[PDB]
Amino acid sequence: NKQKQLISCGADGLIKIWDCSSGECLKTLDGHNNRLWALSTMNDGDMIVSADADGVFQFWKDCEQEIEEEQEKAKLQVEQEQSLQNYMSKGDWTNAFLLAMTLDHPMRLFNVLKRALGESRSEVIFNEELDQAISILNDEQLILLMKRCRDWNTNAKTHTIAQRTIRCILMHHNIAKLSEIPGMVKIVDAIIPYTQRHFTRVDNLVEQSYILDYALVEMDKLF
Amino acid sequence: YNVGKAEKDGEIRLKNGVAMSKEELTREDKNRLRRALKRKRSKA
Amino acid sequence: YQRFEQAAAFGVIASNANCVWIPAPGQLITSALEDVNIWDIKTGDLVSKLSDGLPPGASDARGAKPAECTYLEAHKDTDLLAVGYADGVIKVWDLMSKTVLLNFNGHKAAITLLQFDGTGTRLISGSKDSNIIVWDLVGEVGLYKLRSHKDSITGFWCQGEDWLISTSKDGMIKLWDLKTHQCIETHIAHTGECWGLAVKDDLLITTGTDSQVKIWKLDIENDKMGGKLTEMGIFEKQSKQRGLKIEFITNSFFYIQNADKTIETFRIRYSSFILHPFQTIRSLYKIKSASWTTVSSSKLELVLTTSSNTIEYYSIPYEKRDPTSPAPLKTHTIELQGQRTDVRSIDISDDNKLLATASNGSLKIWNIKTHKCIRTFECGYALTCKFLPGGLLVILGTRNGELQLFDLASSSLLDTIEDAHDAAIWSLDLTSDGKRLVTGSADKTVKFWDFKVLKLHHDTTLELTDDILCVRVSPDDRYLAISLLDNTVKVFFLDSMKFYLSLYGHKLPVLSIDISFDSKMIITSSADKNIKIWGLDFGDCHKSLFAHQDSIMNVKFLPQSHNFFSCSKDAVVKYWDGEKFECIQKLYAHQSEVWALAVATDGGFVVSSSHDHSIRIWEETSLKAGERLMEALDLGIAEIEGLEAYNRDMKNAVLIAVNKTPEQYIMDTLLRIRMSQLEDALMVMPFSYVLKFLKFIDTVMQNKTLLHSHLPLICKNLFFIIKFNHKELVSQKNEELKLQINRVKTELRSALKSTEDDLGFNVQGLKFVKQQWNLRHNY
Repeated sequence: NKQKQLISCGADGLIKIWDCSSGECLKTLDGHNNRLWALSTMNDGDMIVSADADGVFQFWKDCEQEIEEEQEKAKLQVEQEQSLQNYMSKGDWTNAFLLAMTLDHPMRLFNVLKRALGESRSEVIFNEELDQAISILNDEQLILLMKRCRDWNTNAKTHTIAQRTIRCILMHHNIAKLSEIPGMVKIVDAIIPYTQRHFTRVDNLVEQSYILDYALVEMDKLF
Repeated sequence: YNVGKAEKDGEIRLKNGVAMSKEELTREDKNRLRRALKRKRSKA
Repeated sequence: YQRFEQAAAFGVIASNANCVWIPAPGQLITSALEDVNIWDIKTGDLVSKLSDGLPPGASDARGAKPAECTYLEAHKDTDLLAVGYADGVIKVWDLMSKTVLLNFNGHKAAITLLQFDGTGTRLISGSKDSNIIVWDLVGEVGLYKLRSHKDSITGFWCQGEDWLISTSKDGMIKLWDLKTHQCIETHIAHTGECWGLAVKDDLLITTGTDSQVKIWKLDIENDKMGGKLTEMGIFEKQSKQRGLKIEFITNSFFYIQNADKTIETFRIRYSSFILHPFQTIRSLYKIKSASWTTVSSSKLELVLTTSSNTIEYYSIPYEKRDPTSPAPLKTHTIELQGQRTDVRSIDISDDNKLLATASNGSLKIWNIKTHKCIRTFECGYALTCKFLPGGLLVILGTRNGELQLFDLASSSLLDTIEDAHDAAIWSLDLTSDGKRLVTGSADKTVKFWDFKVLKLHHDTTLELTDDILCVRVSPDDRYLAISLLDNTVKVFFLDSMKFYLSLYGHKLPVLSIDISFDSKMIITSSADKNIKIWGLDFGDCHKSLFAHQDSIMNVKFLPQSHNFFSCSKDAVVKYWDGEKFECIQKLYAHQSEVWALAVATDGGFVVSSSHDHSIRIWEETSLKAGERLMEALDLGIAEIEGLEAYNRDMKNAVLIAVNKTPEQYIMDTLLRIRMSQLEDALMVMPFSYVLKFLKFIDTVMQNKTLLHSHLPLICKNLFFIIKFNHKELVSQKNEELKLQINRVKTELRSALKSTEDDLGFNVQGLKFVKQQWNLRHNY
C-alpha cells in the first residue's frame, strides 16, 4: 500500500518485506510454518493477510506506534536525567538515588551514597526517607545494588560505603527473600572474604589507638 | 573474585572497582578515558 | 624580487551572515568576506566597510585564509557593532571611529549567534561548537561558560541577567538559570535537529526540519519540571524545508525565514485557533536572513539577503485584517556592484578597464580608479571573454555553441554569430595584431576566424581526434598551443598548421596554457596538481613542480620576463620565478575556488575572481614532600589560631581563593602527598610542627565528617608520628596537650568501633544467609 516496502511470500513458509528502491530485505515475518500459497493486501488500512498450505490464516498490520513509544522513552529518559542532575545539585539524595537506580549510573549512585553518609554522620543508617526507599526496592534492583556493593567492597577505600548499604539492606529486607533471589548466593559469597579482610584491618587500627592511650598513661605518670 | 570488564556495552569497569557509564560521563572524561585505553592497548 | 598585495574587493555584497538593519528606510549593515559593509538603501552606495589594517599577502600575513564574517549584531544606542568570525574570534567596532577597540577568543569554530545588552555591558555568544559563553566589555573578560549541548547552538534567547534558553543542532531545548549558573531544564524539541527558536513574553515557537513547528509557553513556576515549559501547540504545513530564523513584530505578527526562497509571515490574535498565517514572500534566489521594519501597523517593510549577492526589500500595505496585496513590493534591490553568480572570465585592457563574465552572461565592465561598475550586458552561460584592443571591444564564448561580441560604448549586440559550434566552445584567443581569431570547441573543433570590417568569418577550421580544452597563440604569432581532453598539448606553426610538436605526460587533462614573450618557454597546468614548464625548441619538459593541492586552475606569465602566477581551487595564488623555480610569494587572499586570473598588460597588478565573488587587484612595490607539608601546616594552624583568638575576643589569600576551610586544606596536602615519601616526611618534620599537627588532628575530630571520610589516612599518620617522637612528647608536660590527646583518643576509638561494628554485623549476617541457603537449596 505504501508502494515502497514491497513484500514477498515464500513457500519456505515466511514473508519478507523491503523498500522497493532499497534492494535489501527489511523485515522478516515467520508466522506460518510449512508453505504459503495466498497473499493479499488491504490498502486503505494496510493489512497483510497470508494463507498457507494448512488451514491457518494470519493477519498482519504495520505500526508507527512503535516509533511513538520509542520517542516517548527517549523523552522520558532525558527528563529523568535532568531530574537526577538537579537532584545531585541541590540535595534530595533520596530522589537522586531513586533516579540513579532507575537509570543505572554507577558514578552518580556512588556519589549519592558517599554524600548521604557525609550528611548522616550528623535505628537509622541514612536519611529516613532513603532507608524507606531501600525498603521498597525491587528484586532486580536489589541484585544490581548488591552487585555494585560487591565491587565497591572489592576496593579498599570504599568499603565504608559498601558495608553501609549492605547493612541497610539487611535491616530492611526479608532474609527469606534474599536467599530466594537467584544468584544472590554467588554475590554474597563474593562479598564475604573481603569483609573479613577489612574486619581485621580495622581491628589493628583499634590496637594502635591503644598505643596512643599508653602514651597518655606514661605522660600522666611523669606529670 | 577479582573484578573484570563489565558485561553491558554501556559501561566500562576499571580494575579498582569503579564502574563507569558511557553516557553519564562528560565529553572530556570520555576523551581522557579514551587516551588511557589507547596507550594501554598500544603498550600491549 | 618585489612585494605586492591586494588593493580592492568587488561584488562582496552578500556573504554568509545576518543582515543588521538600522533606522534612518534607514541604512543596512551586511557581511563582506573578512569585511563588513554598511550602505543606504535608496542610494545603494557603500557608505563604508570595516576591514583589518594589514593587507593580505604582506610580510606579516599568515599563510592561512582570513576568517570570514559569519555573524554580526549591533546596539545603535551604544553605537557598538559586535562581529564574530569563522575561527571563533569576536571583535567589536565603533561606528563613529570605525575602529575596533577590543577582541576576544573563547570558542574553537565559527560563531552562529551574537546577542548583547549594552545595558548589561555584556555580550552573549553561541558558536558552532557546543558551548555558549557570556562576556563583559567593561570587564573585557568571560564571566563564565555555559556548556551542556552536544552539537552546536542554533537558536538562542535570554531574559534580563537571569534566565537563558537555547536550542541546538541536536534536537534538545535547554533552560539555564544564571544565579545557580547551570542548565536546569531540558526537553526533546524535535526528533532530528531543532533549528529555529523565537520566544514571546508568554509563548515561544520552535521549528524543526520538516515544517514541524511547536508552540510552548514560559513561566517562573517553581515545580521541578512544570511551568518552565510545555507542549501545547503543534503547527505545520508552512513549507517542505527546514526553517531557519523566526522573529516577532508588534506595534502582532512574526516571520519564519525558511531555506526554500521563502519567508512566511503569520498573525497572532488549537494551533489554528491561536496562529494566523498572514502571507508568503517569495524571491527568485535562495534566501539567507531577514529583519522587519513596520510603522503604525499599516505597512510591513522587510529586508532580506539572498545566497547570491542580492539585497531585497519588501513592502506590504495592510489593514490589520488583510494583506491587501497578492504580492509584495520590491521597493529596493541592491546588486549593481555584484554579479548574481560565479565569475568565469576576467580580462584587462591596456587602458586597464576590467571585465568579468558569469553564468548570467552578465558581462560587466569595471574600472580600477573608481572600483565601480562601468556597464553591463546579458548573454547567458558564457565561459570565456577577451578584449579586442581595436575599439576596446569584447568577445564571449559560451557553453551554448555561441559566440558574441559587445562594445563598451554602444549597446551589446553589434554582431552575434549563432551555431558557432555544436557543443560548448571552450576557449578562444586573438592574434597579437588582432585580425585572426581562434576558437577551441568541444566539437573537437578549432575554428579560425577573421575580423572583416564589422563582422567575423571563419576562414577555416581544424578537426581533432579528441575534445579540446584550451588554446593559446604566441605573442609573436608564431605558435599555436592546444590542450586537449587527454594529456595532450600540441603546438602548430601559426602560419600553416604544420603540427610542429607534441607534449605529453600530465596523467590528466591540461587546463591552462601560456608561453613567454620570447616564445621560448611554455608553461602548462593540469588537474594533476603540478605545473610543468617546457622548452619549445625541442618540446622538452624542463621542470615539474607540484603545488596547489586541489588543481592548478590557471597560469599566466608576466610581460617582462619569466615570472608567473598560478591559481587553483584550494584558494591560493602562487607567484613563481621560472629561473629559480621557487615560490616567491604565496598569497592567501580569498577562500573559494580561484576560478579566473588575469594579469596586467604591463603593470603588475593581477585580478583573481574566486568562487566567492572576489576580484583582486594586486599592486607591487618546586618544593619537596614534607616541605610542602610544614608550609601548609603553618598556614592552617595560623589561621585556626587567629580564628580562636577572635572568638575569645568576642567572648589567607590562598584560603579565600581556593575556598577551603584550613583543616580541609591540610587534609588536601596530605592526600596529595605520596606514601613512599609520606614516611620520610613525617620523620623530617620537627617537633614544633608535630605539635601543630596534633592541634590539627583535634580540629578534625571536632569536624567529624572529614574524620569519617579519611579515617585510615589520619590514623596511620597520627600513630606513626607518635611512635617516632614518643620520647620527647611524653617528656614534655602540657595540660592542654593532655586534654588534646584524651580527646583524640576518645573520638578515634569511637569512630573505629563504629566502623568495626558495621563490618562485623555484615559478615555475620551474610554468613547466616549463605549457610541458610546452603542448607535449603543444596541437597
